[PDB]
Amino acid sequence: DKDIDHCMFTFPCLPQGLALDIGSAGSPHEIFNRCRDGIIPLIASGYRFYRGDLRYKIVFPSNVNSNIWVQHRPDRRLEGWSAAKIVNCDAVSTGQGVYNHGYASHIQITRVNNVIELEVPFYNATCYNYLQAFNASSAASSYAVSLGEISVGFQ
Amino acid sequence: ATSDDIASIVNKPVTIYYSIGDGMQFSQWVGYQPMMILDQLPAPVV
Amino acid sequence: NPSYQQSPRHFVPTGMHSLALGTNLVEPLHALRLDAAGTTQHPVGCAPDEDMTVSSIASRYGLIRRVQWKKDHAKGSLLLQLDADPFVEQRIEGTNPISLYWFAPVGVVSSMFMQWRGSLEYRFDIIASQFHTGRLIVGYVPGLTASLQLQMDYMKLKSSSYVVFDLQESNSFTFEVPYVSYRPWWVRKYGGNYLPSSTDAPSTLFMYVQVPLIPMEAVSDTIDINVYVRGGSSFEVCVPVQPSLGLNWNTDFILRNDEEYRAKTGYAPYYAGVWHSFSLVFRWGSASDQIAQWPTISVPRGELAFLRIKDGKQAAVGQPWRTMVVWPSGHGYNIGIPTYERARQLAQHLYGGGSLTDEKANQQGPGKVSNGNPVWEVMRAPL
Amino acid sequence: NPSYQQSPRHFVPTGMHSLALGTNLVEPLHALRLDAAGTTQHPVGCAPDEDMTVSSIASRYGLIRRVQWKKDHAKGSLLLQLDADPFVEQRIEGTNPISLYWFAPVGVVSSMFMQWRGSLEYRFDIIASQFHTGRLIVGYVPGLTASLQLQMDYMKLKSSSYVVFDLQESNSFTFEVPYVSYRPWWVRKYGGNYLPSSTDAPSTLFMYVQVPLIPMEAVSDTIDINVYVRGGSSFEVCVPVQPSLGLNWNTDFILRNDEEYRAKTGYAPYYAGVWHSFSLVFRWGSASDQIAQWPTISVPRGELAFLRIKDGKQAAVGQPWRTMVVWPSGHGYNIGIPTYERARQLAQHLYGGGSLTDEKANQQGPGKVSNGNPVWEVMRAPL
Amino acid sequence: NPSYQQSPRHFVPTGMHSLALGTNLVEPLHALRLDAAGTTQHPVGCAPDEDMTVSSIASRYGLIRRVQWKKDHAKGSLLLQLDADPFVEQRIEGTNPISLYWFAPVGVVSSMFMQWRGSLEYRFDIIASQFHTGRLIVGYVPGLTASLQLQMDYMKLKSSSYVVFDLQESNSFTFEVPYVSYRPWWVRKYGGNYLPSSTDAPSTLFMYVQVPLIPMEAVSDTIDINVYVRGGSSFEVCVPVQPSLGLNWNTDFILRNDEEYRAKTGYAPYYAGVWHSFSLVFRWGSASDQIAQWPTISVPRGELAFLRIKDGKQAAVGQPWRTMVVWPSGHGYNIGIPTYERARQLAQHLYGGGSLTDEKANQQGPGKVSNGNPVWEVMRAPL
Amino acid sequence: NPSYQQSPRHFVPTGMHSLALGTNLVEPLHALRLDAAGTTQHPVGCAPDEDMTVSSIASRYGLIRRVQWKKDHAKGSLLLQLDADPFVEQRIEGTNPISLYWFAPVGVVSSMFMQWRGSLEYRFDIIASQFHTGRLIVGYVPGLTASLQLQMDYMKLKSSSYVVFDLQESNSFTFEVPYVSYRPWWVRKYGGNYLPSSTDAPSTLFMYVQVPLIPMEAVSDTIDINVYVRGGSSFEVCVPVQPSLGLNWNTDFILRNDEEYRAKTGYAPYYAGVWHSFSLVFRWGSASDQIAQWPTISVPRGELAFLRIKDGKQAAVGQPWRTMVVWPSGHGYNIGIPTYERARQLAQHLYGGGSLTDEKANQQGPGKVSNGNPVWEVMRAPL
Repeated sequence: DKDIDHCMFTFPCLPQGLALDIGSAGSPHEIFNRCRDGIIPLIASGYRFYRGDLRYKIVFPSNVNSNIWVQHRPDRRLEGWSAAKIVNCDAVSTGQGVYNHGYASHIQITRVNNVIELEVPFYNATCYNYLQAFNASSAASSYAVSLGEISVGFQ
Repeated sequence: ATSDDIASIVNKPVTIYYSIGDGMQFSQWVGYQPMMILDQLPAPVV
Repeated sequence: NPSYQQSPRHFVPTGMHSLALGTNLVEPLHALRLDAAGTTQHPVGCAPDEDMTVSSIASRYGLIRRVQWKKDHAKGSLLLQLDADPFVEQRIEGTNPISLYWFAPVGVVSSMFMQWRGSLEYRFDIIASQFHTGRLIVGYVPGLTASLQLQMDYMKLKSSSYVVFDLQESNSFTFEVPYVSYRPWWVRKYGGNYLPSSTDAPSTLFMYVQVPLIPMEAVSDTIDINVYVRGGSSFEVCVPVQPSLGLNWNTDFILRNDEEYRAKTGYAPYYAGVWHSFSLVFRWGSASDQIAQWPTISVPRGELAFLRIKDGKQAAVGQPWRTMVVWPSGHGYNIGIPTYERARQLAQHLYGGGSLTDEKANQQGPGKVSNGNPVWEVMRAPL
Repeated sequence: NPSYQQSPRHFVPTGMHSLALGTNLVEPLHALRLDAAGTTQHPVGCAPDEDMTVSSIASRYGLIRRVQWKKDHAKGSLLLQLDADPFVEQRIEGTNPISLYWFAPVGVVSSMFMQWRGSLEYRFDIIASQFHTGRLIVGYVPGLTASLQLQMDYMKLKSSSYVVFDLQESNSFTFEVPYVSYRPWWVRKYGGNYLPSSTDAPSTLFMYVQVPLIPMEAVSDTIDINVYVRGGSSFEVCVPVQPSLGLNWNTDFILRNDEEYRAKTGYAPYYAGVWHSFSLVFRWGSASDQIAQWPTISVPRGELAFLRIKDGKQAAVGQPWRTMVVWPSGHGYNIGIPTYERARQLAQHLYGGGSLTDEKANQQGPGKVSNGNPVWEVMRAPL
Repeated sequence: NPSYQQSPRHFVPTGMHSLALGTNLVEPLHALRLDAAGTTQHPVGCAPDEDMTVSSIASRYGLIRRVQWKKDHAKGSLLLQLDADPFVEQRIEGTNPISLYWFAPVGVVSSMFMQWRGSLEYRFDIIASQFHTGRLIVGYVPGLTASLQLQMDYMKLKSSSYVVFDLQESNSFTFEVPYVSYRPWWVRKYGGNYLPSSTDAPSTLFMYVQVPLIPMEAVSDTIDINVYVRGGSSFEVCVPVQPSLGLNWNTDFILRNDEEYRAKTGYAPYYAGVWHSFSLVFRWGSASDQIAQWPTISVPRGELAFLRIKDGKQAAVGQPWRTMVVWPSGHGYNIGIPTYERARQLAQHLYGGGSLTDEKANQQGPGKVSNGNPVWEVMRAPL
Repeated sequence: NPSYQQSPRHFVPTGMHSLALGTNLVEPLHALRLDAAGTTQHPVGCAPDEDMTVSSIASRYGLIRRVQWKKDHAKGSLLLQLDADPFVEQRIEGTNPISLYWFAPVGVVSSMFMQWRGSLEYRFDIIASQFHTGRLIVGYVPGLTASLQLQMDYMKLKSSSYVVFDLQESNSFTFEVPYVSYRPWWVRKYGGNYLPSSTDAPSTLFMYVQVPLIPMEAVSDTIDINVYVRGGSSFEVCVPVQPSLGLNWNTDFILRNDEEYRAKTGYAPYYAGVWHSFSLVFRWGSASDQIAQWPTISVPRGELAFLRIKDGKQAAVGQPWRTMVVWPSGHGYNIGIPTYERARQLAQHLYGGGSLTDEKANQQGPGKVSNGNPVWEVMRAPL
C-alpha cells in the first residue's frame, strides 16, 4: 500500500546503459532481447572514463492522470553492476523509499503532458567516472559510476 | 500500450498524409501512361 | 529569481498546421534527420535537369490523333472534329471493363486544375512524300454546343477562323487554336466522379479537306496525319482541385451495389465467440461489448431469410462458419448468430413471432477471424 | 482585419516550472499583490544586517567539546580523538527516546550539503590562570579508518602533522585542521535515514598531553578546555541534498511496525453505513462503491481472527464500533463488517469454509467517522 | 491595466521535443541543477584527451587475423581471403550458445551506421627475423560475388589491383585497400536482426604466396603474420541506424518459441483471488474486472488439456497453485481456474460440452503473486 | 516551404489571468467592442471632476457626533470619549434587527483596508452666539486599553497631549489628532465577520469641560457641538482586504441555525418522480441517478421522526407533497420518500427494525419542482 511519498521506481543514472534486462524467460522485453544494447553503450563501451551530464525524457502512460515527482539523488553509491537497474520499490525501510526534501526534484503534471525532460548534472567528487561494467572493488569507487540515482514516484 | 489498452485501439482509423518537402526534385521527363477518366466510373445503382 | 508578474499571452490552440498552404510559409516539423540545419543536397551529377512547372509540362507535344487521309475523300470530307480544350481524347481499344485513355501532357497537367485559359497548339504532321499534293482547312468555330455540332461543313467553317494548308513540299504545320470565350478562364471538362460540373469545350477544332489529295501513280493513295497537342505560349491553368484522371497502375474498381450483404464498417474481421448478455456470436474484438454488428435485411412481410457465405474460405473458422442468422439482440443492433436447416428453423422462429429468450460454446476452438469483411449471401424462403 | 496565414509555433506543454532551479532564472508567478512591479522593501531600520551565506554561517565558532584536564594525567593521556569533519558531536544526556545533539554552525550548514572540503579551525580555550603551566599536542592523522583508530599514542601522532602548545600565560590557540584527502571534496558523514552512503571522516584530530599539568598549590589541579569548531577560510560545501539533521521542534517519531492493524491508506476516516452490493459495512465516503478497504490478515491454516480496537474513543460511533470481521467481498478487496462473540462465530463461519451469502441497518444512526485511521488489534483464536 | 485586445497566436501543440535531432538545436529541458546557467566544467587535469570522433576511432589498428605461413606452402597457396569491408571477422572458439566475435574499431564504429565508403588500411606484420626471405601478393579483386569467390588463384589476382611484398629485412607493410564500387556509399554487411538488407562486401582482399618462404636452417620454418584493420584517410560513414552488434556484458538470450504457455502480456504477476462475476480465479490486480487473461490453447477436436507449471516455486501461493484450467468466462477472454485429477475432470466437463454454470474462497489466504509470468506446461489427454 | 526544425518553447499553462493584480499590467481580454483600439472616451462635459483617490475621499469631513453642552455641566464633565481611529461611530436608533451605522468618509474608505496610519482631524463646531462664553479641553491619551478607559478625568488628560479652546467669538476649531503608536501602521478595528483580529484604537480622544458654559440670560443655556472627522494631511491606508462594512441596500440577513431541515446543497429544486432502483421519490433532475439527497436526522435511540413542511406552497406539487420519510436507500445517501399517518407508520417500520424491501407512480402527474430548497419541519414521535 503506497503512500503519497513512496517512490514508484528508481534507477541509477549512468551513460553506460543499465544492467540489461532481457526480461523473464516467459515474457522477454523484445527490444533488449532482440536489439541488443543500442548505440550509446556501444560507443561508451569503447572508452574508460566519462565526465558530463545526462538527459532523460521519461515517458509516462496516458491512462494515468496523477502528478509525478522526480528526484535526483547524487548521494547514492552504486554497489556493483548487480542491481545497477530499475528497482520497483517495496515497503519503505529507509529514506531511499520516499520523497526527500533537499534533493533536486521536478513535478510533471500528467494532465498537461505526460513526459518530463531532465538534465542530470555531474555531481561527483571525482575527476571523471567509470564507464565500463562495474564490479565495485573499492568502497569509495562506487561513488563514481552513476551521476546519481533518479527516483520517480506518483502522488 | 499493453494488451489491456489494446482493445480501444482495435479498428480505429489512422490516416497518413504526405507532401514533398522543399528538397524534392523530380528529374527525368517521362510521358504519362494511359489514364482513366473518373466520372466515367459506374455509379452504385440502387 | 526575479518574479515575472506581468500578464501572459492569451492564444488559440489548433491541432494541426495547414494542409492547403504551400508557398510563402515556413512549415515547422519534427525532422527524422540528425542535423537541425540539414537539407538534402544535389551534387553536380545529381542536378535537377527538369524544373517541375506547368508551362514546361504543357509545352510538350503529345500525339493525340491519327488521321487517315485517302485519295477518295471529297472536297468537304471531315477528318477530325475534336474539341478545343486540353482534354483531347484518344481511347485505347482494350478489353478492360474500364477503358483507359491517352492524353497529351497538356491534358494530364490540366486535369488537376479547375480552370484553364490560353491558346492551344496543334501540330499536324501530314506524312507525305514531296509527290503528294493536297490542301486542307484546319478551322475553329468559337462556341458550338452539342446540338450545333452537327449541321457542319467546310463552308460554315470558312465564316469563322480557319487556316488553309498547302501540302506540296513542307508537310507539317502548327495551328495555334485561339482562346475565345465569354469567360477569362474555362472550367475543366470532366471533373471528379461527379456528373454535374462537367463543362464541354469553349469551341471546336475542325479539319476538312479543302482540295482532295492528288497522289502520283507511284506513291500511295493514302496518307496518315498525326495530330499533336501542346499548351501554347499563352496557356495557363489556375485552381488546384481533384484530378479528373487516375493512373493505370491499379485499374481494379469495386462496384458497391447494395444487393450483397456484409458486416458493418469497422466490425470486421470477426470470429465466433461467447458473450455474456446473449452460445456463440460473431465478435470483432476480445473485450466485452465488442459484438460484430450487422445490417437489417429487407425481409418482406410473410417471409424469412437466413444466410450462406459465397466463399467458405473467407469465413471465420471454429468448422468454417458459413451459415448465420441476423437478428436484433435488444441492445439496439443486429447480432449474427452462427448456426450448424437450423438457420431455416431459427428464421421460422424469429420471423414467425418468437424471441431469442425462448427455449425453441464448445464449438469455438481456435477462433480464426474472417478474411476481412466477407460477402454474405442472403437466402430467402417463405414463412 | 488582415488575415494572418503564416504557420504558427509548435511547442511542448509542461505542467510546472522548475523546482530545482534557483539562481539565473526569471520565475513567473501569480502574485497576490496589487501592483505588478511591487517588491517588498527594506527601509533603513529594517535593513538586513546578516547576509545569508555559507561562508558567514560556517565562519562562526560553536562550542563542541568540554575537556577535563587534570593534574594526574600522564605524559601521553588522550583528551579527545574527535573526527576531522564538520560533524563533530556533542550528545545531550537526555531522557528522550531519540537523542538530540549539539552541532557547530559548520556542522548544521554542512549537513544540508552532500560534499565539503577545506580546512577546519578548532579553537582551544584552555581555561587557566597564569600560574598553570602545561603543554599539549594537538595533532592530526590523515586517513585513519576505524580499525586503526585504536593503537594510537602521542608518539605515532608526532609522525603526522601536529602542534605543541605551551600553556604559560596565553591560554587559547586555534589549530587549523588541514584538508588532506584523495578526493577534492568529501562526502557527508551521516546522510538521510539511509545506512549506506555514510562515510567516515577524512582524517582524525587528536589531543594528547605532551607535558603534564603542573599547577601551583594555590590554584586548582583541574582545568577545563573548551573546543570550538569553525569552518576555516578555505572551507566550502557544494551539492545540496537532503539534510541529515532535523529540528527539535517536534521530536515525536512514529515507528511503523507491521504487527498492528489499520485500514489502508486513503480509506480513513470511515463510518458504519449500508451498501447495496453487500447490513452495515465501514464506508469512507457517501457515494457508492466507497467502502473502506482493509488489509489481509496473516491467519495461519487452521485458525481464525476477529478484531477489537485498542481505543474505543477513536472508533466509529453509531454504539462505538469496537469489533469487526475483515473478509473479502468478492470485488477484489477486504471489507470490514461491524459486529455486535458474534465476531468469533462469524470468523468460525468464514474461516471454516462458509461464505457471506450463507444464512448463518437500524444501528447506523448518526454515522460518526473514526478518529482518523485508528489502530485495530487482531485477536486470534483456534478454529 | 491597459486592455490588450489584439488577436493572439494560433499554434500547434506537440507532446515532446525531437529525439532524432542532435546538432544545431537548443534543446530546452528541466535541469535538476541549482543554477540555470550552470554547465559541467572540465579543469586542467579532468581535460578530455580524446575527441570522440569517427575519424579518430576508425583510425586505430585492431588486430583481426593471425596467419600461419609455413615453409611448405607452394607458390600459389591462399593465406587469407577476407572481405574488403570494415566488418572483417575473427570468431572466438568459445562454448557459449551465441558466438562472440572480435571486430576492429573500424568495424564497431562502422556497425552503427548504414553506409560507409573510403579506403581501408590493412597492416601486415610478417613476424620474421632478417634471415627469413619470402614474397607474397596482397591483391584486391573489385566485385566478387560468392559464386565467383571460388575459382580463384594468384594469377587471376594479378589481373586486378595487387601488391607484391618482398620479405627480406623490413617485415611490415600497409596495403591501403581501394574503394571501388558502383555506389558512392556502401550498405552495411549485417544489419539488425533482419535477414534481408544484408549486403556482402564491395570487393575482396586476397593474400597468396608469390614466392614461397625460404628459411635458414637455424631459424624456424613457420612465421605468423598479423593482419590489422584501420579505416583509412578517406574512410567515412554516414547514416546512423540500429547497430548490428551487441555487447558481451549480458550474453543471455531468450528464445520465444510458442510451444510453452504463459499468461498474456501485462496480466502478470497474478494471485488467486475471488471475483464476483465468476470460487478462486487468477487476478492481476486488486480492483474489480482485473482478472488475468490467458491465451487459447490449441486443443484438437476430441481431446482436452489441463495445466501444470514447470516450476512450483514461481507459482502463486495461497498451497502453491500448480494446476489450472483455462476456459472462456463469457466476457471475451479466457480465465485460469485454480484447481486442487480435478483439472482433468473439469477439462472432461468443459471440453465435453458442459459449461461453467453447471453444478458439475477459503483457500485464498496470503495471496502471494507469481514470480513474474511463470511458464505453464500444457498437459494433454484424450476426451 | 522552408522546414522549421529548431526546438520550440516549453511553457506552463494556467487557466486564468491574475485577479489580484491591477496596476502595472497589460491585461488581455476579449472585448465585445467592434474596434480593437477602441476605448471609452470622455468629452468636455462628460469629464471626470472627481479623481477617485483615498486622499480625496478621506479628506472630507463627515458629521459623526452631536454633543449636548449645557450650562449645568461642571468643570470636569465628559462630553465625548470617542476612539482615535477612523471608525468613529454614530448608531441609528432604528427598529431593524441589524443596526445600521453612520461613518465618516474616512471610516468607509478605511474599512476596505487592513491598516491605516496618520493624523486624523476633528472639526468641532460649537454652535453658539457671540454671547456664549465657554472653554473646553479636547485631549488625547496615547494608548488606553479598555480597562484604563474608566478612571479618567480632565486632570489625567492634561498630562498627555491636550488642547484648550476658548469659546468667545470664533466658534469652530480643528483638533488634529496625533498618530502615536508602537507600530508604523495600525490594524483595522472591526474586520470581516470574524471576532478575533478585531483591534481597538491606538489611543483615545477625550473632550471635557475645562471652564463651564456661562450663557447670558437672553441666550440659551444649551449648545450643540458638532464633531466632524477627516483623514488628515498625513492619513494613509495600505493593504486591501475584505471590507468590514456592508451597504444598507439589502439589509436582509439569513440566520443559518441547524434546527430546521432541508435538502442538501445542489439537490434542489426537486419533484416527485419514479426511480428504477427504488414508487415515487424526490428527484432533482431528469436523468437517472439524480435523486435528491437528504441529511441524516438526529433521531435518538427509541424514537422516530417523520416530516411536515412549514409552507405547503413551496412544496413540490404532484397533491402538494407536504409529508416525507427520509431513509437510507443503500446507495450511500438518504432518500426522501413522499407519503400520503402513513409517514408515521413507515417511520414505525423503518426505525423499528424493518427495511425498504419489506412488504409492509400514478400520483406523479405534472411534476412541479419545489420553490427552491424549502424548509422541512421534523416531527418527532416515540417508537
